Amino acid sequence: MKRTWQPNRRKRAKTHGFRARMRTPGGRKVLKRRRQKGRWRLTPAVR
Amino acid sequence: AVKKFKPYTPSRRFMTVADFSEITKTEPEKSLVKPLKKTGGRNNQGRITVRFRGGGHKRLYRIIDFKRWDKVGIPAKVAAIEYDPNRSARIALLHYVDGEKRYIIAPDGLQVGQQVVAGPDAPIQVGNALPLRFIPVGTVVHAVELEPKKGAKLARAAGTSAQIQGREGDYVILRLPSGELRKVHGECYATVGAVGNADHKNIVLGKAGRSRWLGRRPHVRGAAMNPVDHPHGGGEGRAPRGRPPASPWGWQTKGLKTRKRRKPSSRFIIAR
RNA sequence: CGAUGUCGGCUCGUCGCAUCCUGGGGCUGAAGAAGGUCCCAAGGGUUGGGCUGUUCGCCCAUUAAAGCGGCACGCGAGCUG
RNA sequence: GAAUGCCGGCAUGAGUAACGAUAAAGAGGGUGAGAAUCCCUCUCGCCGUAAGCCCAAGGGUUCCUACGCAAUGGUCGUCAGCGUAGGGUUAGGCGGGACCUAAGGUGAAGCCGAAAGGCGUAGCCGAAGGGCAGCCGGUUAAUAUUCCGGCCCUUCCCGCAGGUGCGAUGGGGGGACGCUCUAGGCUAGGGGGACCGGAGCCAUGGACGAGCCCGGCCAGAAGCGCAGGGUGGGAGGUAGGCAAAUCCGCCUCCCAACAAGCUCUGCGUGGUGGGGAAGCCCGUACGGGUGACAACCCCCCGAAGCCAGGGAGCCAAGAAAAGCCUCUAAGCACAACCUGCGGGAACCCGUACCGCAAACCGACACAGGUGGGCGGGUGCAAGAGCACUCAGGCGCGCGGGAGAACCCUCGCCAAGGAACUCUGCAAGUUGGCCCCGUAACUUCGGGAGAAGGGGUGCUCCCUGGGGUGAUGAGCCCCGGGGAGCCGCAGUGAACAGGCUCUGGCGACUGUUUACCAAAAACACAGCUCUCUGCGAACUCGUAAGAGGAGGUAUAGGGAGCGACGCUUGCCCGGUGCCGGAAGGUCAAGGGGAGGGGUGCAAGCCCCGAACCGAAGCCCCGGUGAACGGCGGCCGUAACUAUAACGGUCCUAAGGUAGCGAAAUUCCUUGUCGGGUAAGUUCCGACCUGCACGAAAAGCGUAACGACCGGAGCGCUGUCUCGGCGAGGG
RNA sequence: GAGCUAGCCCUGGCCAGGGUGAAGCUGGGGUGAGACCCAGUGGAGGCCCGAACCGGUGGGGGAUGCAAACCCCUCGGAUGA
RNA sequence: UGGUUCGUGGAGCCAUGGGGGAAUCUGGGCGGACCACCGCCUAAGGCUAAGUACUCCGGGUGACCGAUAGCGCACCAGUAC
RNA sequence: GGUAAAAAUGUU
RNA sequence: CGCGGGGUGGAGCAGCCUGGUAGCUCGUCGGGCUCAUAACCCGAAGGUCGUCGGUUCAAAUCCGGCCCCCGCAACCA
RNA sequence: AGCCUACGGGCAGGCGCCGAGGGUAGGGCCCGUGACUGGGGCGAAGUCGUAACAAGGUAGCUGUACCGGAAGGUGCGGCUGGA
RNA sequence: CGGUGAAAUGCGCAGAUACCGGGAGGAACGCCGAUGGCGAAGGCAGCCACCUGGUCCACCCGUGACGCUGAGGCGCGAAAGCG
Ligand SMILES: [Mg+2]
Ligand SMILES: [Mg+2]
Ligand SMILES: [Mg+2]
Ligand SMILES: [Mg+2]
Ligand SMILES: [Mg+2]
Ligand SMILES: [Mg+2]
Ligand SMILES: [Mg+2]
Ligand SMILES: [Mg+2]
Ligand SMILES: [Mg+2]
Ligand SMILES: [Mg+2]
Ligand SMILES: [Mg+2]
Ligand SMILES: [Mg+2]
Ligand SMILES: [Mg+2]
Ligand SMILES: [Mg+2]
Ligand SMILES: [Mg+2]
Ligand SMILES: [Mg+2]
Ligand SMILES: [Mg+2]
Ligand SMILES: [Mg+2]
Ligand SMILES: [Mg+2]
Ligand SMILES: [Mg+2]
Ligand SMILES: [Mg+2]
Ligand SMILES: [Mg+2]
Ligand SMILES: [Mg+2]
Ligand SMILES: [Mg+2]
Ligand SMILES: [Mg+2]
Ligand SMILES: [Mg+2]
Ligand SMILES: [Mg+2]
Ligand SMILES: [Mg+2]
Ligand SMILES: [Mg+2]
Ligand SMILES: [Mg+2]
Ligand SMILES: [Mg+2]
Ligand SMILES: [Mg+2]
Ligand SMILES: [Mg+2]
Ligand SMILES: [Mg+2]
Ligand SMILES: [Mg+2]
Ligand SMILES: [Mg+2]
Ligand SMILES: [Mg+2]
Ligand SMILES: [Mg+2]
Ligand SMILES: [Mg+2]
Ligand SMILES: [Mg+2]
Ligand SMILES: [Mg+2]
Ligand SMILES: [Mg+2]
Ligand SMILES: [Mg+2]
Ligand SMILES: [Mg+2]
Ligand SMILES: [Mg+2]
Ligand SMILES: [Mg+2]
Ligand SMILES: [Mg+2]
Ligand SMILES: [Mg+2]
Ligand SMILES: [Mg+2]
Ligand SMILES: [Mg+2]
Ligand SMILES: [Mg+2]
Ligand SMILES: [Mg+2]
Ligand SMILES: [Mg+2]
Ligand SMILES: [Mg+2]
Ligand SMILES: [Mg+2]
Ligand SMILES: [Mg+2]
Ligand SMILES: [Mg+2]
Ligand SMILES: [Mg+2]
Ligand SMILES: [Mg+2]
Ligand SMILES: [Mg+2]
Ligand SMILES: [Mg+2]
Ligand SMILES: [Mg+2]
Ligand SMILES: [Mg+2]
Ligand SMILES: [Mg+2]
Ligand SMILES: [Mg+2]
Ligand SMILES: [Mg+2]
Ligand SMILES: [Mg+2]
Ligand SMILES: [Mg+2]
Ligand SMILES: [Mg+2]
Ligand SMILES: [Mg+2]
Ligand SMILES: [Mg+2]
Ligand SMILES: [Mg+2]
Ligand SMILES: [Mg+2]
Ligand SMILES: [Mg+2]
Ligand SMILES: [Mg+2]
Ligand SMILES: [Mg+2]
Ligand SMILES: [Mg+2]
Ligand SMILES: [Mg+2]
Ligand SMILES: [Mg+2]
Ligand SMILES: [Mg+2]
Ligand SMILES: [Mg+2]
Ligand SMILES: [Mg+2]
Ligand SMILES: [Mg+2]
Ligand SMILES: [Mg+2]
Ligand SMILES: [Mg+2]
Ligand SMILES: [Mg+2]
Ligand SMILES: [Mg+2]
Ligand SMILES: [Mg+2]
Ligand SMILES: [Mg+2]
Ligand SMILES: [Mg+2]
Ligand SMILES: [Mg+2]
Ligand SMILES: [Mg+2]
Ligand SMILES: [Mg+2]
Ligand SMILES: [Mg+2]
Ligand SMILES: [Mg+2]
Ligand SMILES: [Mg+2]
Ligand SMILES: [Mg+2]
Ligand SMILES: [Mg+2]
Ligand SMILES: [Mg+2]
Ligand SMILES: [Mg+2]
Ligand SMILES: [Mg+2]
Ligand SMILES: [Mg+2]
Ligand SMILES: [Mg+2]
Ligand SMILES: [Mg+2]
Ligand SMILES: [Mg+2]
Ligand SMILES: [Mg+2]
Ligand SMILES: [Mg+2]
Ligand SMILES: [Mg+2]
Ligand SMILES: [Mg+2]
Ligand SMILES: [Mg+2]
Ligand SMILES: [Mg+2]
Ligand SMILES: [Mg+2]
Ligand SMILES: [Mg+2]
Ligand SMILES: [Mg+2]
Ligand SMILES: [Mg+2]
Ligand SMILES: [Mg+2]
Ligand SMILES: [Mg+2]
Ligand SMILES: [Mg+2]
Ligand SMILES: [Mg+2]
Ligand SMILES: [Mg+2]
Ligand SMILES: [Mg+2]
Ligand SMILES: [Mg+2]
Ligand SMILES: [Mg+2]
Ligand SMILES: [Mg+2]
Ligand SMILES: [Mg+2]
Ligand SMILES: [Mg+2]
Ligand SMILES: [Mg+2]
Ligand SMILES: [Mg+2]
Ligand SMILES: [Mg+2]
Ligand SMILES: [Mg+2]
Ligand SMILES: [Mg+2]
Ligand SMILES: [Mg+2]
Ligand SMILES: [Mg+2]
Ligand SMILES: [Mg+2]
Ligand SMILES: [Mg+2]
Ligand SMILES: [Mg+2]
Ligand SMILES: [Mg+2]
Ligand SMILES: [Mg+2]
Ligand SMILES: [Mg+2]
Ligand SMILES: [Mg+2]
Ligand SMILES: [Mg+2]
Ligand SMILES: [Mg+2]
Ligand SMILES: [Mg+2]
Ligand SMILES: [Mg+2]
Ligand SMILES: [Mg+2]
Ligand SMILES: [Mg+2]
Ligand SMILES: [Mg+2]
Ligand SMILES: [Mg+2]
Ligand SMILES: [Mg+2]
Ligand SMILES: [Mg+2]
Ligand SMILES: [Mg+2]
Ligand SMILES: [Mg+2]
Ligand SMILES: [Mg+2]
Ligand SMILES: [Mg+2]
Ligand SMILES: [Mg+2]
Ligand SMILES: [Mg+2]
Ligand SMILES: [Mg+2]
Ligand SMILES: [Mg+2]
Ligand SMILES: [Mg+2]
Ligand SMILES: [Mg+2]
Ligand SMILES: [Mg+2]
Ligand SMILES: [Mg+2]
Ligand SMILES: [Mg+2]
Ligand SMILES: [Mg+2]
Ligand SMILES: [Mg+2]
Ligand SMILES: [Mg+2]
Ligand SMILES: [Mg+2]
Ligand SMILES: [Mg+2]
Ligand SMILES: [Mg+2]
Ligand SMILES: [Mg+2]
Ligand SMILES: [Mg+2]
Ligand SMILES: [Mg+2]
Ligand SMILES: [Mg+2]
Ligand SMILES: [Mg+2]
Ligand SMILES: [Mg+2]
Ligand SMILES: [Mg+2]
Ligand SMILES: [Mg+2]
Ligand SMILES: [Mg+2]
Ligand SMILES: [Mg+2]
Ligand SMILES: [Mg+2]
Ligand SMILES: [Mg+2]
Ligand SMILES: [Mg+2]
Ligand SMILES: [Mg+2]
Ligand SMILES: [Mg+2]
Ligand SMILES: [Mg+2]
Ligand SMILES: [Mg+2]
Ligand SMILES: [Mg+2]
Ligand SMILES: [Mg+2]
Ligand SMILES: [Mg+2]
Ligand SMILES: [Mg+2]
Ligand SMILES: [Mg+2]
Ligand SMILES: [Mg+2]
Ligand SMILES: [Mg+2]
Ligand SMILES: [Mg+2]
Ligand SMILES: [Mg+2]
Ligand SMILES: [Mg+2]
Ligand SMILES: [Mg+2]
Ligand SMILES: [Mg+2]
Ligand SMILES: [Mg+2]
Ligand SMILES: [Mg+2]
Ligand SMILES: [Mg+2]
Ligand SMILES: [Mg+2]
Ligand SMILES: [Mg+2]
Ligand SMILES: [Mg+2]
Ligand SMILES: [Mg+2]
Ligand SMILES: [Mg+2]
Ligand SMILES: [Mg+2]
Ligand SMILES: [Mg+2]
Ligand SMILES: [Mg+2]
Ligand SMILES: [Mg+2]
Ligand SMILES: [Mg+2]
Ligand SMILES: [Mg+2]
Ligand SMILES: [Mg+2]
Ligand SMILES: [Mg+2]
Ligand SMILES: [Mg+2]
Ligand SMILES: [Mg+2]
Ligand SMILES: [Mg+2]
Repeated sequence: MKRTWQPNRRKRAKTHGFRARMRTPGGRKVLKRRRQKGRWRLTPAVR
Repeated sequence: AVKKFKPYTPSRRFMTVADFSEITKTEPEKSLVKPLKKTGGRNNQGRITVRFRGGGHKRLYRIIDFKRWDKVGIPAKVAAIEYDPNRSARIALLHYVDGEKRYIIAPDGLQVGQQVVAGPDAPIQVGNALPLRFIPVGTVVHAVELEPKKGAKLARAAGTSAQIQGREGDYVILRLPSGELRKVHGECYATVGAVGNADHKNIVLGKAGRSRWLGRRPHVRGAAMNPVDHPHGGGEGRAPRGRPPASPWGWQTKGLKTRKRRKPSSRFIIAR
């Protein structure tokens, strides 16, 4: 049947994108934890 | 002059449609100070507040002159009687001699091609607006303002009407459609006559879908729920309320009054 | 109880005898036929339906007879549910 | 040495199950170290409202070519969506952006919040919506509405030429709209042809024949032509469209009333440009030439698409802003704008490829899921159905043998027909169209496809309407009658209701436990109670704010009951709610009688009784479609039996109507009656209702149901009771 | 975290083909005028049959599956909630 | 009401949200209710090094480890997945 | 006259 | 078998807790009223308090044991 | 494919329509019967009450509606077969 | 206070009945008024206006036998009752 992952570039970049993280104080702490950990990708890779 | 249907399918033997003969030949609308975009929405910023709203047909908001002191002394010609989906009552297109076009909420007996005027002068003929201090005692009236210069806020559903019972100082006493006797200030305008489309009470929606056409989603009884959701819920089959009857939020719903007791408007109210 | 799946049916049986019938026998208030009761005997046989989930039971039509029980109230790594 | 311990390695099951739809394979010839699996050719099979083409999303090199087979491929592999390398995506006109707005997001002003932050008018963002200028062919191994060819357009900017008061984000018009059914005329698409153009072919008994086979097109400015959509023209007067208007609006007499006329599309026709089969010959995986100077014509069917903003009907009353036209404001009238021509300028992103799938979502080359358009022909009444088949694409990436049990998926059967069984579960029967014919009941619609029947193919003759053609031929759609022919059988294959009688529940269509429950549960129109006079009640939120509602008692919220019909009895004692400016009680506070602690005292500090003190509670009333409740023991009548009647006790009042062994009845398989040969089920009754009962409704009710129970007819491998055959294991 | 699912808001799209023939118009009849009755026209409907589409009733298969909900036959809705 | 050892305790002191509401040396706070005596401070404005805490970074040292250990990573690791 | 009220039963 | 309440004149009910004395209504009996009955009026009678025991000076009353009656309970697999 | 006497004929035979009747299916009318149930009538001298006839001790009757063991009671309007 | 043959329930010191003044609301129309009138019956009663029917008289003017009854049908039809 219909599974959970149905991709959308529009949905992925507006929900998990960098600018959506920097709006909220919660997403600003998300990137802070990812800078500190050493992640190569702070955000999901969207093209 | 309610339309009946034959029982050619079920839910048409009971189904009932209002009569549209008072609607003159004006099925589309006027514009530019006439329908705005109407925002459909069942809910506030976010969560649902009035449960069981949604769906329904798309509507455009016919913007109505509720404050008819704008054109005191300026007469009008009744050009049309139209359908308003936003209201139980009908609406009347007026062309002014001044040149404007507005809708007044259409009273009963108002015919097309009739002079109608607002103001203190304003003879007592159906559709004319006056202050309450100038209208004779005993005449039925509608579109009544509550406080002066604030807009018509009383007796504007279909077939409703308010009646003047007396005067007392700067205030007059109105018998509302609720039967409440209320002191309303004399400078409040009010349009004489009943509202009409009085057959709106006698409609039968016939089927479940006709309520969905009006935006009325189905209403779930609390007794058909679980006790997380409602006080009446729960119980192995069909409990009989188990408690004094209450809302989903706990407040009782059989007789419990909830008017704010210390309201400053209470010293203008005489009856129920 | 870090699992022994429970009634009833179906399929498949096997065993016990304190035997329903068939076989042999004593007594009879056994004339004969047909019974009663008891002893020997398990070699084989022990029907088809209506009702009910039923085991059982009660009916219908028969029959030489329509036997009782055990095997985790036999049998769900065989089935039904 | 153990922790169903952790990590890693290797055994066992085991050469066992499996190798992923039962659409299907066989041969020849190449290549090669190595071929069932790669290439080619012939034959066979499968899809064909797709298993074929074109888009969108997603995927991101998978595209093309060259060299290759370690691993990936459920086998092999010389192949590949795989490894190395190289090549490939060309735009003023397609899509998106230098255009607009919707929901929603954001948000100068402003309001709010311990902080973080939450709202919020204008604005801005926001798109498959509005707006907007390219059609047909040809080329590459791989791109084209992008490059090339022909024809045609759109913006700007600079020039001269001719017109006009020009002129804004401001005013107005327009943009601009539903659902359903539809008229006229075209187009797309399709069919036929004695006509036109063709390489060729007479096979096996016959045929040189209006023979067979193949093909008879596409785009195309201005200009006409045919359909069609939009719209009145003046004159004044004018307070409104938040400044101004000659515009719009509103009045008023004049002329039109029509599309006459202006425009604006669509479709033909059009200068000219392009394509062009079968078959044959070849050298490639893929194409190329000839056929051809190709012909390029006539009929008929015809849309759900076009003319579009068409028409009619209906209620549930059917987006916004910009572009566009017009109007005037500052300002400007050497400017500026409109029209025509000329030259110049025309940027950013995407363009490969897969795309109902081996490239997307499912860990897989997974029998799953995935939005829009084209989707041909013939026959079956119709059709996107069903069978076959064009174009096109495939034979599903293990095969070969055998012909056991057993399993799956099928086929058939003697005699019996439900004896099977929880149950006719399953499988059969019936099945489409036409024509007869059709019950109780009923809300007069229905029930109804009731039930039960008959006809159905083919040839010949005669004959009635239409549509396109001119009133005719032809081509097409519908009919009627008569005479015959063949077979076991004529919707001869495939697609295609078994029916009736009777109860239970729910009125009905609908909704639900995604993944064991689709129901009698939920919902539902409808009925009643109750709250709510508007800054409403209620809801979310600390607030602001917002929903309700841009609503106003015919409205909104809450609760129950659930169409409809006839009805919904008694109890306010207790609980709840409603109504009572008395009284009792009652907290902070007021009040100070009186007392205490210290001081040499003025004083300073503690407690502190009367009394005045709200809601709430107590008290008095009311209220059942508010929470709820609706009796016990005795005796009695011309035979028993029973008790209309009575006595007594208790309660706040003591179950009325209507139903009743019921979805409710323990004893119980109650007892009669019916169906049966036989009936713990079913139906009709009796009432001794353990333990019905009136809006947690009562009793009924036509129609309705993948609900539940009972019966009968038809039919059958369900069974007696099995047997044989098929295919995949 | 609402790219699954539940609801709603904005905006687009889809629903082959057959049946049944409500209102209303037109004409006739009727009346003092009506109601009303016939025809023809008309095409209404949480209408009927049935594909796409949305579902998931009964049975069989499947059960280390093709599949962590599948497949075949059968079945419900299919202009509307 | 909070803070202090202090949980209403005899509950001061220090801060406070609400109500009343002064004084400028004969002024005011405190010394654990309160009063008296004896004493200590001088509130309702602000700044102020040093000694103190920590280790992303550099160095030294180790009765610290030695690729299942030592950081998750000795190896292009916050990577592949 | 337009103008007021009293408690069972009895064989044929 | 469990828990709770009950048995009192002929019928139905009190009185039992807090031992000393048994009351109410209807009925029965006797007498009135009536022609006669019922209704009504005036009198009167009637109870081993289910039994068997023991507590006490003393038991309907308190305690136990049996016999009946009413109500509830009898669950999970 | 038979037989004939006068044969472009007849008989037998064959095909066909109607066809008594039988079969299947569905309606209509009527009769008998049926657990149980309703009310009617006559019966032995039964039980309960007093409705009506006298102002029958609430004038009576009546159509309708509701209620009650039962006659009946009451509401609305009517009647004189009462004052 | 109500109420009756008499009482009782009930209402009332929470300020009733009785009284005055004001306000709302519905239904029925005293006196006239009766053995009266009208109408086909049922039935019709304050007053005003509009719309409308039947009928009586006088004049003897016009038509000129047009008449009477009426199975059905159609319409009206107190009160109670139903939506
Ligand atoms: Mg989305
Ligand atoms: Mg505008
Ligand atoms: Mg918002
Ligand atoms: Mg938000
Ligand atoms: Mg509901
Ligand atoms: Mg539930
Ligand atoms: Mg929840
Ligand atoms: Mg709760
Ligand atoms: Mg229950
Ligand atoms: Mg409950
Ligand atoms: Mg165990
Ligand atoms: Mg253990
Ligand atoms: Mg074990
Ligand atoms: Mg023996
Ligand atoms: Mg023997
Ligand atoms: Mg013997
Ligand atoms: Mg013997
Ligand atoms: Mg003998
Ligand atoms: Mg059975
Ligand atoms: Mg047993
Ligand atoms: Mg045995
Ligand atoms: Mg046992
Ligand atoms: Mg067993
Ligand atoms: Mg099993
Ligand atoms: Mg078993
Ligand atoms: Mg076993
Ligand atoms: Mg075992
Ligand atoms: Mg079961
Ligand atoms: Mg089952
Ligand atoms: Mg170990
Ligand atoms: Mg291991
Ligand atoms: Mg091994
Ligand atoms: Mg082997
Ligand atoms: Mg092998
Ligand atoms: Mg093995
Ligand atoms: Mg094997
Ligand atoms: Mg195998
Ligand atoms: Mg495979
Ligand atoms: Mg395969
Ligand atoms: Mg070779
Ligand atoms: Mg095929
Ligand atoms: Mg896209
Ligand atoms: Mg893409
Ligand atoms: Mg991928
Ligand atoms: Mg690659
Ligand atoms: Mg190669
Ligand atoms: Mg390889
Ligand atoms: Mg290599
Ligand atoms: Mg391999
Ligand atoms: Mg090779
Ligand atoms: Mg490739
Ligand atoms: Mg490659
Ligand atoms: Mg630019
Ligand atoms: Mg630029
Ligand atoms: Mg844009
Ligand atoms: Mg933009
Ligand atoms: Mg914008
Ligand atoms: Mg906004
Ligand atoms: Mg801030
Ligand atoms: Mg915001
Ligand atoms: Mg767009
Ligand atoms: Mg667009
Ligand atoms: Mg474009
Ligand atoms: Mg390509
Ligand atoms: Mg091209
Ligand atoms: Mg070009
Ligand atoms: Mg101008
Ligand atoms: Mg504008
Ligand atoms: Mg064409
Ligand atoms: Mg054509
Ligand atoms: Mg030719
Ligand atoms: Mg030949
Ligand atoms: Mg052709
Ligand atoms: Mg004009
Ligand atoms: Mg102006
Ligand atoms: Mg015209
Ligand atoms: Mg052309
Ligand atoms: Mg042209
Ligand atoms: Mg060619
Ligand atoms: Mg070729
Ligand atoms: Mg139109
Ligand atoms: Mg607009
Ligand atoms: Mg704008
Ligand atoms: Mg325009
Ligand atoms: Mg491309
Ligand atoms: Mg492409
Ligand atoms: Mg597709
Ligand atoms: Mg998976
Ligand atoms: Mg694989
Ligand atoms: Mg995949
Ligand atoms: Mg993959
Ligand atoms: Mg495969
Ligand atoms: Mg797949
Ligand atoms: Mg799909
Ligand atoms: Mg087609
Ligand atoms: Mg076709
Ligand atoms: Mg066809
Ligand atoms: Mg044919
Ligand atoms: Mg067909
Ligand atoms: Mg199509
Ligand atoms: Mg098909
Ligand atoms: Mg092919
Ligand atoms: Mg055969
Ligand atoms: Mg057979
Ligand atoms: Mg046979
Ligand atoms: Mg048979
Ligand atoms: Mg049977
Ligand atoms: Mg059996
Ligand atoms: Mg059955
Ligand atoms: Mg079946
Ligand atoms: Mg058949
Ligand atoms: Mg029926
Ligand atoms: Mg019919
Ligand atoms: Mg039929
Ligand atoms: Mg039927
Ligand atoms: Mg034939
Ligand atoms: Mg044509
Ligand atoms: Mg013609
Ligand atoms: Mg035949
Ligand atoms: Mg068929
Ligand atoms: Mg049935
Ligand atoms: Mg039943
Ligand atoms: Mg239902
Ligand atoms: Mg489920
Ligand atoms: Mg689950
Ligand atoms: Mg299910
Ligand atoms: Mg269902
Ligand atoms: Mg109802
Ligand atoms: Mg909120
Ligand atoms: Mg709040
Ligand atoms: Mg608001
Ligand atoms: Mg609103
Ligand atoms: Mg309401
Ligand atoms: Mg409501
Ligand atoms: Mg219900
Ligand atoms: Mg009925
Ligand atoms: Mg009370
Ligand atoms: Mg009560
Ligand atoms: Mg109460
Ligand atoms: Mg109260
Ligand atoms: Mg005090
Ligand atoms: Mg005090
Ligand atoms: Mg004080
Ligand atoms: Mg108080
Ligand atoms: Mg009730
Ligand atoms: Mg007796
Ligand atoms: Mg009694
Ligand atoms: Mg009662
Ligand atoms: Mg029974
Ligand atoms: Mg029986
Ligand atoms: Mg029987
Ligand atoms: Mg029964
Ligand atoms: Mg019974
Ligand atoms: Mg019961
Ligand atoms: Mg019940
Ligand atoms: Mg009940
Ligand atoms: Mg109830
Ligand atoms: Mg119900
Ligand atoms: Mg019932
Ligand atoms: Mg019902
Ligand atoms: Mg029914
Ligand atoms: Mg169902
Ligand atoms: Mg349904
Ligand atoms: Mg049977
Ligand atoms: Mg079989
Ligand atoms: Mg076999
Ligand atoms: Mg086989
Ligand atoms: Mg969603
Ligand atoms: Mg489609
Ligand atoms: Mg249709
Ligand atoms: Mg018609
Ligand atoms: Mg239709
Ligand atoms: Mg339908
Ligand atoms: Mg249906
Ligand atoms: Mg259907
Ligand atoms: Mg789906
Ligand atoms: Mg579902
Ligand atoms: Mg299924
Ligand atoms: Mg299954
Ligand atoms: Mg499928
Ligand atoms: Mg069906
Ligand atoms: Mg503290
Ligand atoms: Mg403290
Ligand atoms: Mg403490
Ligand atoms: Mg303290
Ligand atoms: Mg303070
Ligand atoms: Mg201080
Ligand atoms: Mg202090
Ligand atoms: Mg101190
Ligand atoms: Mg101190
Ligand atoms: Mg001290
Ligand atoms: Mg100090
Ligand atoms: Mg200082
Ligand atoms: Mg420090
Ligand atoms: Mg370091
Ligand atoms: Mg490590
Ligand atoms: Mg090592
Ligand atoms: Mg590690
Ligand atoms: Mg008597
Ligand atoms: Mg007693
Ligand atoms: Mg007693
Ligand atoms: Mg006596
Ligand atoms: Mg006496
Ligand atoms: Mg349990
Ligand atoms: Mg339990
Ligand atoms: Mg249980
Ligand atoms: Mg002759
Ligand atoms: Mg009487
Ligand atoms: Mg009497
Ligand atoms: Mg009387
Ligand atoms: Mg009464
Ligand atoms: Mg009377
Ligand atoms: Mg008199
Ligand atoms: Mg004369
Ligand atoms: Mg009447
Ligand atoms: Mg009446
Ligand atoms: Mg009424």
